[PDB]
Amino acid sequence: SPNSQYLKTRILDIYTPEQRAGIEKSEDWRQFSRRMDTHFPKLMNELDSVYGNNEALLPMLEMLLAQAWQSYSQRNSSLKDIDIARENNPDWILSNKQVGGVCYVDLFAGDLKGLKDKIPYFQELGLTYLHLMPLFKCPEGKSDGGYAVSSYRDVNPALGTIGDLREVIAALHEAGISAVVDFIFNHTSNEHEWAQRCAAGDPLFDNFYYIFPDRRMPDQYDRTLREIFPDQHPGGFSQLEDGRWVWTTFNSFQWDLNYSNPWVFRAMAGEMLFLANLGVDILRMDAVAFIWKQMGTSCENLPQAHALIRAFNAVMRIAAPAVFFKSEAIVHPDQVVQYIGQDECQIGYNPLQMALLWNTLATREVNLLHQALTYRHNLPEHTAWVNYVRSHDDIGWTFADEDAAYLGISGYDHRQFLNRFFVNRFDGSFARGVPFQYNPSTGDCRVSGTAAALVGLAQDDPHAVDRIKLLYSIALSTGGLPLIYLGDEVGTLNDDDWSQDSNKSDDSRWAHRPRYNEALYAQRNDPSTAAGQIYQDLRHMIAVRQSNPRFDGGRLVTFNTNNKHIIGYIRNNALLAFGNFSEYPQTVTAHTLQAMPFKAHDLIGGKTVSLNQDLTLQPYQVMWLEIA
Ligand SMILES: OC[C@H]1O[C@@](CO)(O[C@H]2O[C@H](CO)[C@@H](O)[C@H](O)[C@H]2O)[C@@H](O)[C@@H]1O
Ligand SMILES: OC[C@H]1O[C@@](CO)(O[C@H]2O[C@H](CO)[C@@H](O)[C@H](O)[C@H]2O)[C@@H](O)[C@@H]1O
Ligand SMILES: OC[C@H]1O[C@@](CO)(O[C@H]2O[C@H](CO)[C@@H](O)[C@H](O)[C@H]2O)[C@@H](O)[C@@H]1O
Repeated sequence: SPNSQYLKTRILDIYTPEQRAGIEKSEDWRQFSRRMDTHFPKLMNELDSVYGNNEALLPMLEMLLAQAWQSYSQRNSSLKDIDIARENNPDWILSNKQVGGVCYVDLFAGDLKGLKDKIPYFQELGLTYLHLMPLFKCPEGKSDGGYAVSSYRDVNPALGTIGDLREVIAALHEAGISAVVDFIFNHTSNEHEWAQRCAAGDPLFDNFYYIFPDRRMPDQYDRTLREIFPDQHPGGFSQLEDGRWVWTTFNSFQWDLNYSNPWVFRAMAGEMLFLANLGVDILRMDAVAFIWKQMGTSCENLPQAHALIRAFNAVMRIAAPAVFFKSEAIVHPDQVVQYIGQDECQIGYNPLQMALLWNTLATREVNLLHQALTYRHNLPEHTAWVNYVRSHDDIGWTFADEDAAYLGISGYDHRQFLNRFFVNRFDGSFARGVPFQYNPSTGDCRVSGTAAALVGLAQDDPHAVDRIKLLYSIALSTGGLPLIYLGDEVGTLNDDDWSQDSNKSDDSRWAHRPRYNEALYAQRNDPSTAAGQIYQDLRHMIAVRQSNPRFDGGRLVTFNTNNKHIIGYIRNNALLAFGNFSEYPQTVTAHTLQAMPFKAHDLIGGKTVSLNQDLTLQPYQVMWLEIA
């Protein structure tokens, strides 16, 4: 494989002698040159591990690096300042100062200009991170909520222009808020130019997707493929009008890009540089698990998939150091954590903690949650979890069957219970969720519904508000960057009428994608309403998290409460958090607390608590005790 020095001399060959001389003395080239030397070896290594002796590898690499230079050269000075800032502070993602939020621009604020006007609200809430859902052009009608991309550069006209987006990103930065957007790199819509030209036989786009002449290959692959949306189609393939079959892991209108073609990597890398120069701070790496296929395997989490992601990482270290990756891997816990690494995805969703929060509310038993917090919470240095309560997607019970078996719990039977409970098919359940993708051949099923609908707020369960506070308290204090599903902070319920829209009727996830509720947000400062109670409670926890150093970092140690209903953990050996998942008063004995100071201040309720005697927590009460 070639080296950094050689490649750089060739990149400069596009200039005349006088220009070349000038470029080599510029600060921009100096920085680019240093980063090339430091990070190129990784880029070469990862790419080689995937493409090997592929003839197109070197040519593709030189083209990409040429684009890399032009991209960095054009990169705005403000962004270049951030590049340096994050190079010197890789742990900014681990600061307790960070609190994120996510919303659809259209549902939450109408359009981009409307969103820009909501920025004062985000500052009021205390956000420092904002993820905006798919913003670019997609098919009219059904596009999997924007996840079927028809253009990575043309903004969805209904939202505004690429110009409004630039202003939004600049405004966010002015307010001290990082811009987070999706990098849907595993597939494009079937209306994307690449897909159209590839299917039409354009040699320029040959091998950009996985297309087969018949069911021979598809049938063989399907033997080991997991179905994501079985409601839509079986296996992972869809048939074209001409009879051929195309790999479609998700919806039939979403075609998986073929990364076994180095030109696909180059193409997507170019798109990443485009987003990078808009000022994006974090790219949500959508469906990272599926970017590599291999007959005989599940085609998920394969070695090449990780290598490719690490190659993309190297590209940013070279041409846009400020850009970090947020891994979206909703799979087995042993697989989830493998995507998280300083040289891969610096942060990633923590589906395990999330799913177990809901699990514990249902069972009133923290065994699984405790297990996860004890054995699967801490991460490598310079990386962090993105802890959440809900997202734009359904809830999947992604806990490990192996872990559950250690506790005498049958994973399969347990999920059957959880699914019945959360769709209100279990005596006494307070949840009002909706089924999503019940798979007759596997028994699997997920849950749709807002946090408020799942805790019983729709029917005004008196514990509803407290349940919400409990869930968010854990995501905000366990260690990592907490992500708030905007709307949850005022108790927004389901979009009861989603099933009336023919474009949404077959996707229950829209039940938990309601628009901005004017009535609820208008009540946020009224302590007599559910909206105000939830809002003030979450705002308080956010304020405490950001101002109290005890929450800094992502490391934690669990504390055995000796009460199956109470979760316990310690942050920085100075903050003892307790969470009662029972609707009844629960006690932590004086005996269990012997090692703690006799008195401790509770950051939640603001009172001094005695720890040299039995400590009784009210239903769903949460305590953040400063023990140091
Ligand atoms: O500058 C190094 C050296 O490269 C040569 C080829 O050996 O020319 C290349 O670089 C020039 C300046 O960037 C380009 O104008 C030229 O087209 C390119 O081939 C030498 O001529 C030059 O001394
Ligand atoms: O067949 C799977 C996978 O292999 C690739 C790798 O380039 O194509 C190879 O196999 C094809 C069918 O046998 C050949 O026509 C092709 O020349 C060969 O490189 C991928 O294109 C394909 O997805
Ligand atoms: O149940 C309401 C509504 O949800 C949809 C769309 O997601 O299907 C879900 O519910 C069905 C019945 O429980 C499941 O069989 C299906 O797998 C699940 O996605 C609509 O089809 C249904 O009308």
